[PDB]
Amino acid sequence: SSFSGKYQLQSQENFEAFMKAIGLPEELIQKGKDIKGVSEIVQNGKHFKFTITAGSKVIQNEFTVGEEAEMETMTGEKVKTVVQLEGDNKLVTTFKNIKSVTELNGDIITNTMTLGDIVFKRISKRILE
Amino acid sequence: SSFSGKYQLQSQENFEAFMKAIGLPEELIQKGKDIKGVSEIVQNGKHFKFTITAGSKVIQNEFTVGEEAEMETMTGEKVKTVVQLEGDNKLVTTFKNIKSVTELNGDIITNTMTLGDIVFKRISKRILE
Ligand SMILES: CCCCCCCCCCCCCCCC(=O)O
Ligand SMILES: CCCCCCCCCCCCCCCC(=O)O
Repeated sequence: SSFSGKYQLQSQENFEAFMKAIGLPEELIQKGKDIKGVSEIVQNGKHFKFTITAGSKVIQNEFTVGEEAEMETMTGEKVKTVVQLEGDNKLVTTFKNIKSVTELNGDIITNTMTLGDIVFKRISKRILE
Repeated sequence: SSFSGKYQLQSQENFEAFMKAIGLPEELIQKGKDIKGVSEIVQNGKHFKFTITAGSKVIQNEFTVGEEAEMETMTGEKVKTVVQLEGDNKLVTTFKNIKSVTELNGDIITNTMTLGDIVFKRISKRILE
């Protein structure tokens, strides 16, 4: 129903493989690969504010689903894309050659990003406040 | 007694002036000044693990009070210093020309970093799980 919350990374798969494929330096990959931080989502209807802890970087993006928005990626590149809400619990977008699916089930968010044959998956749990 | 917990930044003073003084790139100052992230402390006796969200960077440091430690600073430089316990609720250290005081008051942490005539203050609040 609502994505709002603070989410603690629990586990992830193919962080190093994904970050290498998009061109992150090995130095940043090694620094960030073991960080299990907290991301925050604030949802207000179709409007979302994301404060994402991804490795050693914090990225803060904002968008209304269905509207074109400029979003900062891991590389620092700002891409223009549209994020759609599928049902009430799935955010889906494409940018460059990446497909991204953010799915909320109960208190668990599963983020799946697909680049070629690499499936980068993050599983995070809502902090119960 | 224990610093352990996750803390969300509530307010801060003189971020830009302090970051300019230590030489952070202007582009990182502008993107980081408005981020209100979550920092995590894990304390085991005199041993501390810090996962700090500062602006758009995540910094992970470990140390034992009273022992010389190698710590990463906001610029990425590693410094060697000793962190002391003042009382039971203050961590105090000096490195280069900076004095840092981390004070725990119930659910509030206040971090004060003095560089010459600039006092960079951060106030954070424990996330109640
Ligand atoms: C699409 C713009 C953001 C690009 C950053 C990609 C790195 C992973 C993003 C996953 C965040 C999705 C929200 C769930 C919480 C989390 O996994 O931190
Ligand atoms: C000693 C240098 C550590 C890294 C420098 C980053 C600058 C901000 C450090 C403040 C962290 C103090 C921990 C309390 C929680 C917080 O304020 O995030």
